[PDB]
Amino acid sequence: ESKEEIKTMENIDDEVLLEILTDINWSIEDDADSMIERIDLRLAETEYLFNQNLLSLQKIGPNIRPYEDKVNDECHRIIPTLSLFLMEMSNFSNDIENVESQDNGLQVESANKKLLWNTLDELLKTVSLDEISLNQLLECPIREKNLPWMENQLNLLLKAFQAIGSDGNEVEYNLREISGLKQRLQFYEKVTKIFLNRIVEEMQKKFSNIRGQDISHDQMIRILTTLLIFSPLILFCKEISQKSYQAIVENWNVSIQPVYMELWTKKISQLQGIDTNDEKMNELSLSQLLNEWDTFRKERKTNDINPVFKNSFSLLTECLQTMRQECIVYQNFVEVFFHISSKHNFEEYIKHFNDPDAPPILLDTVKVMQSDREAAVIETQLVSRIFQPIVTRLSSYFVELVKAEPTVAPALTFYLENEIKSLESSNHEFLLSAVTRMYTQIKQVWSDNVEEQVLHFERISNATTNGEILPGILDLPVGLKNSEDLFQFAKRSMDIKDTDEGYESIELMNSSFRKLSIAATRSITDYMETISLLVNSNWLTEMLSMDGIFDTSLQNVKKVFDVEKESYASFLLRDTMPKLTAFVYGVSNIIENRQNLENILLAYTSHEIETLVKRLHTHMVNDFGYHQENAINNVLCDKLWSCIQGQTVSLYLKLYTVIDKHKNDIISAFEE
Amino acid sequence: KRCLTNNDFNEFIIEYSKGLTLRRRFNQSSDASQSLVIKRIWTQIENLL
Repeated sequence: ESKEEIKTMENIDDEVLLEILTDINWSIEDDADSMIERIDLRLAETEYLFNQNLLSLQKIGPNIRPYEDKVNDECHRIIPTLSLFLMEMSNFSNDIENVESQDNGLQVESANKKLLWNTLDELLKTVSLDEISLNQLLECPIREKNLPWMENQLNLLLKAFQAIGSDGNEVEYNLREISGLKQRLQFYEKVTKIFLNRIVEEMQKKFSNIRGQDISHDQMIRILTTLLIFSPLILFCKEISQKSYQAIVENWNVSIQPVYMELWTKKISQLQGIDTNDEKMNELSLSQLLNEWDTFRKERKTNDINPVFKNSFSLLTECLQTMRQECIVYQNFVEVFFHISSKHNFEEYIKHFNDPDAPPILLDTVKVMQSDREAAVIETQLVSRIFQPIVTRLSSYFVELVKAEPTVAPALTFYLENEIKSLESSNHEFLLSAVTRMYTQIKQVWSDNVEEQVLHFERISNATTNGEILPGILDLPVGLKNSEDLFQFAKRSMDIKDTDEGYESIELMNSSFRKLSIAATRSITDYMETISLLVNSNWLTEMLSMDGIFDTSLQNVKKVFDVEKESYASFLLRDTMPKLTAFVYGVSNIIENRQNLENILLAYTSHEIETLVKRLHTHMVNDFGYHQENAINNVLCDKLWSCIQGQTVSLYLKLYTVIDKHKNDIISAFEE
Repeated sequence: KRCLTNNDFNEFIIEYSKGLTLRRRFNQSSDASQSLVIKRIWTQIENLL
């Protein structure tokens, strides 16, 4: 109602999008502006941290640089000896010139090559003024064969710039007093017509480059067409006399970046295809640890279906199309002006040498460029909801972090945006799943313990079953988050450093924070949850923790110490002594690959809990008779009397349990 | 939040997108290329629909 200003490209939109891409501009927030203040103080301590990091410490690191650099001042200190040697030979020899030629001295009597000729020695200014070969040797041009507009009319426009059009006369000399009135005004009028000719050849030939979309993408017609533009930017007057030739290379390519930028924008964002639910592959990394090891592995390394390049394809494609936004935009370092340098009279050297690579190629410069925004934000924002990565994509996103060291392009800042695809790619690094492990070990304890409130007994009458899920089949994703960290993550590499590993400490929080998440499994430490606890830990610690790459070993023997301590508590009314402790207490987990009768799902032979409590209370507690039984067997006395032939001294030892709680002759000597 | 609240007052849509149609004409007296402000009046449009 109070219609506000014309928002035409203010101090924002120079990545103020990417500035506001800290978390979200999703409603809205001034709270998020405070969050920006927090990230600003984070950068303030990281940059004061860089400051005193580099202020004496890496200013001595700069003195460690002054080994090489003061060494350059040491060969350059021989250049002080070469400079005082040449300056001493020419100092004393030029003093000998001061006494030699100036014997009279009197330069109008002893050295009068220039005192006879105070202006007549500077008498080589006869090329004035205009304008024969400015438009005759270049119609628009006459060029493209190292021809008279390349070889001659260019250099005639260098004569239009050799003519210093504002240094006209100095009337005691008076070389171009009135000749400078229209020398480069007709040479820059006719070359203003050649300038508008190359401007219409820039919008025209660059609209043909907008038609040039050769092969994914590739603007190869803009490369051979860029060979038809190196002479326009070489063109040494100089070439942009009033920032115009570069405006034919940049302001003409302003909209003609957005033909290539719109091209990649609609182009790269169309490769979308995914799966739905992969509990089968977690039954292949649960079937891996079943037949392993203890067997031949299983896994292969098996799937890990993410190792098939659903998103790792772009790691060589949208890092290469990002390397069209960067490295073929570093072939727009063959089209910036080009590479304006170098021809020098005025198209002489680039009349011969007009063939750049340009990409990438080294690093010693200072420059700036554009045309990489939406390919970067497309590659990262495309890769966003990726919750399986970057666990298996550790060396992928860290190779992306360590991609571009040695170029002079902004592909390092892309690799830093691809470090942001490892680091500003947020806590995935997924230790909020530990917050899901304690928070879902408390707010989901109303379902697993709802069958297991009494778990290892039957006082509140519940079966010892809770489950290890999260991280049960996520322990299968330790072999699937670790198996594809050696093939898929290794096939995502690049220049310095980039895998070269070297990297993937993620992947060491698959030791560190996986033993922290597995310490929440130690906070999750029921006997199908002790059985599922050590079966899940050892379902990762059969192959993934010895290759010995984990840190949950003491978590596995800690929850397995709770499997000994709670499987002989679930069988604390059964074994007693070893009569249920070998095939009926630990083998309710070993053969599984209310707690009195509730070990009867696998119930490995012999003397299971369905007979250690019944066929020991059926004329077996004293003996088949009474002290002692005539049976040491392996069929039913193993529940009855071979148990008594395996717990013989445990009769009097078990009767000693009443001898501390509430002498020993008539029971411990003559027990019959 | 004003939208589902009352009517939105209607002024909390009417006057709110009037005095916001001020700055939605910040997003309309020129736009190039404020995809920020374009996203702003974009969600204003979708909410109004």
